[PDB]
Amino acid sequence: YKLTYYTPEYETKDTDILAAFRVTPQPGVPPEEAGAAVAAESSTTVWTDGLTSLDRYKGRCYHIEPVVGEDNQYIAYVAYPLDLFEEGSVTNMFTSIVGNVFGFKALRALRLEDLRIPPTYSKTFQGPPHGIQVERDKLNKYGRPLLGCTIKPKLGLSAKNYGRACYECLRGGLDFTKDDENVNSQPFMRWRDRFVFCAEAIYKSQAETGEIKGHYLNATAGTCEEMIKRAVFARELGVPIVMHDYLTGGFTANTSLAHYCRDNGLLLHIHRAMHAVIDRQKNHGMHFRVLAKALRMSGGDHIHAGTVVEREMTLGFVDLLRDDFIEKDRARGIFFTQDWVSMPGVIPVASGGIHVWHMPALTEIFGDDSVLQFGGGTLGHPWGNAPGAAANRVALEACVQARNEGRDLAREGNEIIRSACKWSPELAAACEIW
Amino acid sequence: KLTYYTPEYETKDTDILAAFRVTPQPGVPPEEAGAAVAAESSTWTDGLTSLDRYKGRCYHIEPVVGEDNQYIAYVAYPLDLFEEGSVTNMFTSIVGNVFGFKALRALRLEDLRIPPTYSKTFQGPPHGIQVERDKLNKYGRPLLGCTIKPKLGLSAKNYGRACYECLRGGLDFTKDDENVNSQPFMRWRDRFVFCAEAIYKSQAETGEIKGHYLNATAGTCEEMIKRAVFARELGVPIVMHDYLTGGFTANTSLAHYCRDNGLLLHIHRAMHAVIDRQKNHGMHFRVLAKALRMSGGDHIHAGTEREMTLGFVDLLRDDFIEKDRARGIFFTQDWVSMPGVIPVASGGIHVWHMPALTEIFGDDSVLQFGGGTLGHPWGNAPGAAANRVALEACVQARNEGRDLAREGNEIIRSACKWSPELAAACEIWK
Amino acid sequence: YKLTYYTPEYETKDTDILAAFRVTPQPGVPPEEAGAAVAAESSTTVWTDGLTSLDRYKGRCYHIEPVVGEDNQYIAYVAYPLDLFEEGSVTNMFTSIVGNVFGFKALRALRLEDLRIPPTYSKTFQGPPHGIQVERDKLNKYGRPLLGCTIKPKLGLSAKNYGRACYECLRGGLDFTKDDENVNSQPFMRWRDRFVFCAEAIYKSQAETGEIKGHYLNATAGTCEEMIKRAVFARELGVPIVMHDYLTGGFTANTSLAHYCRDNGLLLHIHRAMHAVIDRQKNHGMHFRVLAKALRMSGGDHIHAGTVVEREMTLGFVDLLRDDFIEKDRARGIFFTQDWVSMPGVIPVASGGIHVWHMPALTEIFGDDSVLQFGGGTLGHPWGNAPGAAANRVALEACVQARNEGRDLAREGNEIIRSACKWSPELAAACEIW
Amino acid sequence: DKLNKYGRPLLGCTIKPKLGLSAKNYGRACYECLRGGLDFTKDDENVNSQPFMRWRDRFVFCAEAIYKSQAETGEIKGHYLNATAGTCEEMIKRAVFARELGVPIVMHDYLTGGFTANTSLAHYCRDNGLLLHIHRAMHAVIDRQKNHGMHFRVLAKAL
Amino acid sequence: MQVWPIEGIKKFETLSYLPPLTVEDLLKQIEYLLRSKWVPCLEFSKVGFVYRENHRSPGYYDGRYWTMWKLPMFGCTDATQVLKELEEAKKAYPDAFVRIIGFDNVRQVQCISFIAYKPP
Ligand SMILES: NC(=O)C1=CN([C@@H]2O[C@H](COP(=O)(O)OP(=O)(O)OC[C@H]3O[C@@H](n4cnc5c(N)ncnc54)[C@H](OP(=O)(O)O)[C@@H]3O)[C@@H](O)[C@H]2O)C=CC1
Ligand SMILES: NC(=O)C1=CN([C@@H]2O[C@H](COP(=O)(O)OP(=O)(O)OC[C@H]3O[C@@H](n4cnc5c(N)ncnc54)[C@H](OP(=O)(O)O)[C@@H]3O)[C@@H](O)[C@H]2O)C=CC1
Ligand SMILES: NC(=O)C1=CN([C@@H]2O[C@H](COP(=O)(O)OP(=O)(O)OC[C@H]3O[C@@H](n4cnc5c(N)ncnc54)[C@H](OP(=O)(O)O)[C@@H]3O)[C@@H](O)[C@H]2O)C=CC1
Ligand SMILES: [Mg+2]
Ligand SMILES: [Mg+2]
Ligand SMILES: [Mg+2]
Ligand SMILES: [Mg+2]
Repeated sequence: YKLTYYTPEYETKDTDILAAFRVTPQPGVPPEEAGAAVAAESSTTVWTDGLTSLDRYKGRCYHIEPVVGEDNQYIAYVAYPLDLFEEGSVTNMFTSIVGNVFGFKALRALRLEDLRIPPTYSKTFQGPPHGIQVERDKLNKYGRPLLGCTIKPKLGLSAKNYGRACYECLRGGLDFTKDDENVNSQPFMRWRDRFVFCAEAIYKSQAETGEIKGHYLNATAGTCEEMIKRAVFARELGVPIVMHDYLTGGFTANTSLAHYCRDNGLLLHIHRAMHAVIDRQKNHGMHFRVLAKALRMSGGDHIHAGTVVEREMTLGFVDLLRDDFIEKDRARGIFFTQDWVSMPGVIPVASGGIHVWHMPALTEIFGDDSVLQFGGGTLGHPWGNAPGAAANRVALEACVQARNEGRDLAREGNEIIRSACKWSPELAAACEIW
Repeated sequence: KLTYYTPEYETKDTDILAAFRVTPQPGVPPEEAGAAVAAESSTWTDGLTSLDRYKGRCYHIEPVVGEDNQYIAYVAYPLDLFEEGSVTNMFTSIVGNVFGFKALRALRLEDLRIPPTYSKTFQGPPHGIQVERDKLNKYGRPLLGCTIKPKLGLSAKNYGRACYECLRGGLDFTKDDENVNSQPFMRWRDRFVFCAEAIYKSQAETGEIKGHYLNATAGTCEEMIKRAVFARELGVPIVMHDYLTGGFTANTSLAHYCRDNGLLLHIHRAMHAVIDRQKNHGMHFRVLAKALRMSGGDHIHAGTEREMTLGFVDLLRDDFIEKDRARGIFFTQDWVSMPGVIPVASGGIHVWHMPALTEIFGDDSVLQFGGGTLGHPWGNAPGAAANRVALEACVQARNEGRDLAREGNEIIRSACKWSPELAAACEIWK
Repeated sequence: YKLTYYTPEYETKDTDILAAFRVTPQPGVPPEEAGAAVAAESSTTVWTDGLTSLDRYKGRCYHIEPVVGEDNQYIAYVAYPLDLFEEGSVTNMFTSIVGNVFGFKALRALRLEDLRIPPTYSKTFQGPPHGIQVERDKLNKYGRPLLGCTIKPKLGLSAKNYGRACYECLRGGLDFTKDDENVNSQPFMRWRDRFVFCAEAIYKSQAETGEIKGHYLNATAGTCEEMIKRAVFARELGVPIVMHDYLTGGFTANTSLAHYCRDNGLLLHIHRAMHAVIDRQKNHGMHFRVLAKALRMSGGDHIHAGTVVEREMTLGFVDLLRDDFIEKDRARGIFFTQDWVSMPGVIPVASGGIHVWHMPALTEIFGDDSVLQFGGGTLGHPWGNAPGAAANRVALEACVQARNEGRDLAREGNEIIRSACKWSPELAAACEIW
Repeated sequence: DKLNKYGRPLLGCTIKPKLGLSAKNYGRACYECLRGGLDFTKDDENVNSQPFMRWRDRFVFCAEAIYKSQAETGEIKGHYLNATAGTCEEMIKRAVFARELGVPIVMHDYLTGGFTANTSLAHYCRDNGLLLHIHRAMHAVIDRQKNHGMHFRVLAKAL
Repeated sequence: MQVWPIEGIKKFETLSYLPPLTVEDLLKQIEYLLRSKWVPCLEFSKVGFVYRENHRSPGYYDGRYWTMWKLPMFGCTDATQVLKELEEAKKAYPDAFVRIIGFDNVRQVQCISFIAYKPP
């Protein structure tokens, strides 16, 4: 029934989990009907229904409106009761909300845009093993975005040659180096060997520079036993941070890892491999912000957030990832006011074709609480990894200094970089190739 | 007042609220006393944070009708001050320091508003009222139990013998006295063994599921769990713990073990009167009751004034309880589906009290008869039968529409006509 | 029956546990009757009574006398047989003695004032993990009260900023810093992070001063599994002392922690949060001395004992906590001669609005075997924590030196402090604000 | 070979007084004796764990003494830490902590503790590289009289 | 506002926060021990502070024990006798720290320890 499930006068409860769906009904399906279907098919005739009160377990579409997106498209708001969800289980939340409704015939397409996670539910999750503040304090780093570099080539390098690249990058000024998402354990490089050599690299660069260093050691594995075995050895090595591909590994496994990291003081870097399979298309799937909120709940200290070179949408989920209270702002993809009631924030990681000239914009857009992850941006420096890292570290600090003085990074970006090239041969050499 | 007295503060849905009955010292204005209660129970280094964000605050003060120099001060504590899932920390944070403040002659915590956001961080009852009824397959009547007497002095075997006779006669449970843990005269493992034989012997005989609250209360957490573990091995349905003397940290661990192993948990409130007796100082039982529901328990002794009891009984059993000063409910309490706890009535009760007990508590309760069973002139089985008959006679009468409050005695007298067991009991307990 | 339970000619056995109750009978209840009721209701007609000998399990009131306290008040002495109690269980002792009698209708009010713990029962308890002597030897500290400071503000500080305060206080001269009783693990500061930073602070201050330092790391938790998990990490960090709120956490949990500390060489600082709920009123409850004896039995190396600015009552339970043999002295709240048969003593901790000017009195009243815990007394120093700690350490030693020379601290206190201000700018600055 | 000592009888001293000394004062005596030239110091047979001196505290202070004297003299030192206990669980618990401390030798009163327990301890010491000093407390109860009992040589072969 | 020094003011527990004691003040502390019926004893070391080299488990520290100067002065009734030993120690080991400790046969324990000399 449209009005069993379509309740336009329903007032959401502070304990409801709310969802904003972008719905594309099939021809001949009224919006009210589509909305009701979305709610009904993602929630609740058989005699057993008489042994309880279905009304207290049904999801309900309390609002639907034509959207400006495209052809016969609408945003439907659905409210789900708190009791439907298993405490601390992102897996069950996803299963309950997006487990079945996307295949409904009456819908040509469907995409989950946002979720309002009430305090009564979020409080049942540990959340980030540490969070932005704790991480800065643990690593003793303040006043600037963090810097990192992904080791290349992806596969093919020996564990030792891999560590060599790590050391050179780190000693040059980067805070972190990182295992590619595909690097777990393979014939050309078994994981334990990589952990050993990367540990030597981490400590060599730290002793040389005097600054705390780290390398996101990928613990992503085929099984939970293997995943933990890798985290355990990193723990033995005393390194500060490990890594996991939460989507390919899965939420059940990620949550377990997040708990291990909390119990052992390990920072957890989260890569979002395979997200585009789900969040690329505007008409169907789940927008990344939903996957981002899910990660903050399941647990992660860093999370890849994409590149900056749409901006407003990125800034939108960045706030959803770092802030305690985010006000409704559909212009930035925020369909619901979100209150995290003190759950720690996650540091967003920007990566993808970024180089020294992008430093002003990146610093400007993300602010200090971010990680700027380079690739060839550092490994492609004509003088090698150490000079490349130095060029990026110098470029970044030049931007920070200028911003702190009140200069406009968005307008004076190029001059700030050009000016820094005067006293930094490394930066100058980088600005000549890019 | 101070930074602490904010009479127009609008409480947040995540705040933990407290209602304190404060008795100021001579010369201490109610406003100052209230602010003090809030300040003393909460808050150059202050410059590294926000004191307002972590301060407890008295948002309302009112006098106590009919009382001299007594007021109710309401205080709101931010959610961030409390460790999730820890009743121990909630008690430490709210009542850990303020009761000794010199500016106050006396202080009593009357109620606590537990916000859903905080209660959702607690497992709560291992099973709860509904699950227990389905597990034991018992419906439509208060449950019946008996505490084995004499308290101490019996051998493990003689103890079990009494268990068997009580259970075979119609009682659902028999129990270890709160002081019965493990002692020279009767070590716990021996008692568990014989009580287990008794439980199964009576169950096979009657056809109804039986249980004996095996006390796991101990000196250390290691001993407590060891006892629960053997009860688990024995396959029995229920164990017990004295949550106040054992403590919340221990009780919570036991509640978790019970949930993980399908064991019902009977909670005794030994020592509660040391804290909840006096109206001027301490903590009202309803606070200790909410604390137990949060920490974890399937049963909890609630005693045998009337309106106040009905008040915390609802707080223990229901999902949503609206504020009601007449019943001592200072705050509307929403448990957001956390299971309820079965209240246990005990203390000098016998067959003639069945009508009133049934009428006041209703079906979801346990009526515990000590001497009211063991005192029967014909023994434990006949004594249990008399109580079971008396109770069912009341249930039948109530179900037919009769007024237990006005026809109680007449209902019992009629039952004595066909129940020789009940007749004998009534002759002794008048 | 009055004379089944009221036995005025009964001679106590060396194995009985004796209790002194302050009883306030309801109007119309004779003292003999009240006393008998107290004994009967806190101990032992049904046919089963014939299967044993109730006389050997009944508690008995062997003496009752009108007390000078107030209106119709009496002190009733009750004797309980050794066999009623489970060995090594403070929980069972409390349950057996104060578990039921306080709610008896015939009594308007009731308060347990003291308990005579026979050697046959106390010998079944481990007691303090270490005790006064062992602690002094372990920390290599002799001839003076120990000094500590509770970190403020209570809540709101980050784990790192918290550790910063620890280090500054410790490096200035204090032996310990401490977690507030409310500080366990919360959104603003998770426990493991606090342990990490406080450990860095402990070792930094120790290396700088050359004196052994410590910080009472609070292990109080919601469950025994969490409580032990915290003790275990402190053990890994190799720090000397942890902390527990024995009353809010409970005796079953405290005893387990005390055993862990003994098995792992950890000192155990005990906070008495919530004690005033029970021991404030003279007419009803349990006097702190009972809670103190209980802690010594369950296990603790330090225990908060209140402030000194009634004195005789405080001194009374201080002896009950530290000495091996304490003679009956009702003027100091000691209703029974207490013999601990070599169970180690517990160091009493004085805290609460104390500052430099109170040093003479505190040293005088408590003697060397105590811990003087400051708050703003050190954190409120105009020059900061380190100078504040130095002022307190100087003030204390000045008092010790003067006392050792035979001077009267009670009469020459102010002069001793004023004299020390001459060579200690830090102390001078402290004496100007307080 | 383990202690790098050759060409002479080894030397040791039993700490006195037997009972009454604090764990620290006990260790103090250990250090002074060892630094003077003795290879070992030792817990009296009666010294296990008591009110005046609990075992773990003694192990801690004697370990400090062992290492202080060794660093000062340059020669390997040891102290027979008595693991004799009321139960096998306690006996092993003491051996385990000595193992953690990295000291070279522990001690057991094989006759009062018993052969079943001694054999278990001997196995633990082998598995963990600990030397085992054996005291023969109570032997005279059995081997004193020529007419009845068991001569010590039998008790010796047994050990 | 003065900043508490980070170096040069290492400590030796009780009394080390007071200015250097004079011979008279030192005598008074010794007399305190004698009047209290405690046995004075001197200890010396070239290393004056605690450290952790052999273990880092709870309660374990190196550098707590120092070396005994001769033996505890049992039956001492003249404080100046202690001063004499202190002077001999200083002469034999001028580059060593020397502290005075006290023992009680009643409490059966060490109950005193204060620095008496520090090398230049
Ligand atoms: N010397 C040469 O030959 C040159 C080399 N390069 C340079 O080499 C460097 C390579 O590193 P960089 O690109 O920074 O980072 P990486 O290659 O390490 O990629 C990091 C992230 O970029 C995103 N990404 C990159 N490739 C794609 C793709 N095919 N489709 C979707 N997303 C993509 C992904 O983001 P997410 O996980 O968020 O989806 C990925 O996680 C750059 O500086 C590039 O300009 C290019 C030109 C010249
Ligand atoms: N700068 C400023 O604004 C000023 C600050 N303050 C100062 O700040 C410092 C705070 O530290 P301090 O008071 O020493 O110790 P804490 O606040 O750390 O308290 C330690 C103990 O004092 C007792 N206590 C304190 N408050 C109360 C209360 N409300 N009711 C009952 N008992 C209480 C409790 O003892 P137990 O656990 O034994 O019951 C508590 O455990 C003091 O020196 C105080 O004078 C005050 C005036 C000025
Ligand atoms: N044959 C005879 O000699 C007779 C025997 N008795 C009878 O024997 C039976 C004894 O069992 P019953 O009393 O039912 O229950 P129990 O003795 O098993 O007590 C159960 C609860 O009653 C409360 N209680 C009982 N005594 C007191 C006390 N002294 N002060 C405070 N609270 C008290 C406590 O409640 P909480 O834990 O909630 O505080 C206790 O947990 C009764 O039926 C009684 O009438 C009495 C007269 C005659
Ligand atoms: Mg990659
Ligand atoms: Mg009972
Ligand atoms: Mg405090
Ligand atoms: Mg010997």
